Amino acid sequence: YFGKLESKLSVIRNLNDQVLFIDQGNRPLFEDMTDSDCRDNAPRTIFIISMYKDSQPRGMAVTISVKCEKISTLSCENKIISFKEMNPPDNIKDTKSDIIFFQRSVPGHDNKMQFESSSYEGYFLACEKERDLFKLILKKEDELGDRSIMFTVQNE
Amino acid sequence: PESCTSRPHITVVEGEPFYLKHCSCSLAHETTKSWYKSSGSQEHVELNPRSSSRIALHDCVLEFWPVELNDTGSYFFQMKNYTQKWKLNVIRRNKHSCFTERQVTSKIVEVKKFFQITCENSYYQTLVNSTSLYKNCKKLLLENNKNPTIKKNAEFEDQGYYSCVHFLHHNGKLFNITKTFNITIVEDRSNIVPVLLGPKLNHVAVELGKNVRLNCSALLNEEDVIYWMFGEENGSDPNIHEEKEMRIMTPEGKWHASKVLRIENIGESNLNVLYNCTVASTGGTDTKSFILVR
Ligand SMILES: *[C@@H]1O[C@H](CO)[C@@H](O[C@@H]2O[C@H](CO)[C@@H](O[C@@H]3O[C@H](CO[C@H]4O[C@H](CO[C@H]5O[C@H](CO)[C@@H](O)[C@H](O)[C@@H]5O)[C@@H](O)[C@H](O)[C@@H]4O)[C@@H](O)[C@H](O[C@H]4O[C@H](CO)[C@@H](O)[C@H](O)[C@@H]4O)[C@@H]3O)[C@H](O)[C@H]2NC(C)=O)[C@H](O)[C@H]1NC(C)=O
Ligand SMILES: *[C@@H]1O[C@H](CO)[C@@H](O[C@@H]2O[C@H](CO)[C@@H](O[C@@H]3O[C@H](CO)[C@@H](O)[C@H](O)[C@@H]3O)[C@H](O)[C@H]2NC(C)=O)[C@H](O)[C@H]1NC(C)=O
Ligand SMILES: *[C@@H]1O[C@H](CO[C@@H]2O[C@@H](C)[C@@H](O)[C@@H](O)[C@@H]2O)[C@@H](O[C@@H]2O[C@H](CO)[C@@H](O)[C@H](O)[C@H]2NC(C)=O)[C@H](O)[C@H]1NC(C)=O
Ligand SMILES: *[C@@H]1O[C@H](CO[C@@H]2O[C@@H](C)[C@@H](O)[C@@H](O)[C@@H]2O)[C@@H](O[C@@H]2O[C@H](CO)[C@@H](O)[C@H](O)[C@H]2NC(C)=O)[C@H](O)[C@H]1NC(C)=O
Ligand SMILES: *[C@@H]1O[C@H](CO)[C@@H](O[C@@H]2O[C@H](CO)[C@@H](O)[C@H](O)[C@H]2NC(C)=O)[C@H](O)[C@H]1NC(C)=O
Ligand SMILES: *[C@@H]1O[C@H](CO)[C@@H](O)[C@H](O)[C@H]1NC(C)=O
Ligand SMILES: *[C@@H]1O[C@H](CO)[C@@H](O)[C@H](O)[C@H]1NC(C)=O
Repeated sequence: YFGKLESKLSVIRNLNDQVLFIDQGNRPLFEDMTDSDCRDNAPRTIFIISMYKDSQPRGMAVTISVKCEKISTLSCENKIISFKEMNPPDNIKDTKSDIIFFQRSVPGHDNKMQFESSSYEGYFLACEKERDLFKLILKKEDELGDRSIMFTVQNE
Repeated sequence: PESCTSRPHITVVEGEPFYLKHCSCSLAHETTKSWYKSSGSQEHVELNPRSSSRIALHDCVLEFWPVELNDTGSYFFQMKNYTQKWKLNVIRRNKHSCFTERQVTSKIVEVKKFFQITCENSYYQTLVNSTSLYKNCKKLLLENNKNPTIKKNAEFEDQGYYSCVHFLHHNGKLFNITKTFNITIVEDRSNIVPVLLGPKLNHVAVELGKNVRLNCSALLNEEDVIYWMFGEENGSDPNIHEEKEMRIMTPEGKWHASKVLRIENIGESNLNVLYNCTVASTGGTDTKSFILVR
């Protein structure tokens, strides 16, 4: 069981300081952005991280959301990353969820953050270069020390 | 080799060589590609090889040599059915500084932690004659002219504006690409593992019909949560109330957090039931349980 606690505004960045944003096609992407660029592209660059209480605690249970013409929530349904048109729910009556992720700092680096899927164990939110784009994808951990599954969240 | 400009809004400084690359370069291999500009309600115009002596149209990129204030506007690219839009905002150059303040990328680094600045420009490196690194418009002497690099453990004195200036040539004319980093050195956040104060299993003697305030306290970090689990899956006992959190900062800058679960009108339904209090963090979680007994 998950119960919505509180939400915060955050700027998610990969370990290359590339700002995560939802583009015109509602795809989550990563791009180098000057402070001005990050602001001028807001709200596409501003994410609502919502904390949840967990029935069986296993790290900080959160939902990543974005507020454009409509509020969309990040989902990893079928191991495929998408932004479902919905608000973070008040309640979740399951121990696993396509929208719940476990935010965990990396051991020794309290600023480097990883997001484990509650539905697909050992599957993490990651930045992958696909063609001339940096895409937000779901990836299995693989080799320990993987910097692609590590992020930084900047709060206001 | 260079990534496409996928973001919708772009901010550039006047007099700097600028480009915007579309996100279908492999596609640009199958004469059926066009670039357009729309000035303040001008309802677009098709750009051509010599529309402007500064604008160079290529299959994947639209080069500006250099970009100037009159270039501010909406740009649209069309290849068969692929379409891409950019809102270009050319800002005025601070001719009194070595960089415009409105074109900085801020970075906060914790004191004594690794700190590195590297000057690189993948796109124009073929035309780059020299590249210099300045700290608050004072040229630093780092042997490298190609990629001046600072690699050290951060100190409060390292705070400052680091500008990478890439000097290059295009048909005799000299230009530069300045990129500034606003570094801010802060004290070590030194996060702790959240710890719930008191024993893991607590038995609290109560009497039916009366009320009870189950106190839960922890030592945690500013961004950590403390909450109670008392069976809210399809509505909890209406007599159970989770009180407002209380926090007192420790001298070490950490927090003493308190959350009280108030069980009013105690009944048999509250007895021999585990009421859990958890502390949750990016650094770990910890739960303690309370049992109500006669
Ligand atoms: C990357 O490239 C950009 C260009 O793409 C470089 O930008 C140049 O930066 C310098 C400063 O770093 C600027 O110079 C300053 O201009 C200030 C204001 O200038 C005004 O008056 C000018 C008057 O006319 C002058 O130029 C014409 C030729 O155009 C001459 O014929 C004439 O005799 C004059 O000399 C105007 O033209 C201009 O538009 C402005 O309205 C000045 O306040 C400033 O003064 C410094 O130097 C003084 C001595 O000359 C000194 O006493 C002062 O204390 C002070 O230090 C300085 O001249 C350039 O204007 C600017 N050019 C552009 C196109 O933006 C950038 O430098 C480069 N990066 C690096 C690191 O090289
Ligand atoms: C949780 O902590 C609170 C304190 O924050 C404890 O409450 C305190 O409970 C005692 C009795 O158990 C109260 O003291 C005495 O009781 C009478 C009752 O009529 C009261 O009026 C007098 O103050 C008297 O000294 C005390 O007032 C009360 N304080 C508060 C703020 O309610 C509570 O017992 C702790 N819970 C557990 C499970 O230990
Ligand atoms: C309060 O906690 C007990 C104990 O739960 C254990 O510790 C938790 C922190 C978490 O990690 C649980 O998964 C652990 O089981 C809860 O009781 C357990 O409930 C689960 C699921 O209903 C069940 O599989 C276990 O057998 C139960 N264990 C015991 C000792 O009863 C209890 O449900 C929690 N109370 C509330 C109000 O949610
Ligand atoms: C930087 O470039 C110069 C040459 O630039 C010329 O002058 C500019 C103003 C512009 O008109 C450019 O298109 C010109 O090409 C390099 O200088 C030459 O270098 C050789 C050795 O490699 C030397 O023997 C010559 O005397 C130089 N020639 C001239 C005309 O200056 C210089 O090496 C370049 N710097 C670096 C570090 O690459
Ligand atoms: C350089 O970075 C610092 C830190 O991010 C910026 O300082 C902040 O400025 C705002 C107002 O603009 C204040 O409300 C904050 O309290 C400041 N923070 C600190 C830690 O001082 C600074 O503005 C940045 N400079 C530029 C030119 O962007
Ligand atoms: C654009 O502005 C520059 C000066 O900043 C000028 O030299 C150029 O001719 C202008 N071009 C057009 C088409 O307005
Ligand atoms: C372009 O057309 C192809 C089919 O020919 C289609 O699969 C593709 O999705 C289209 N691209 C866009 C951006 O609509």
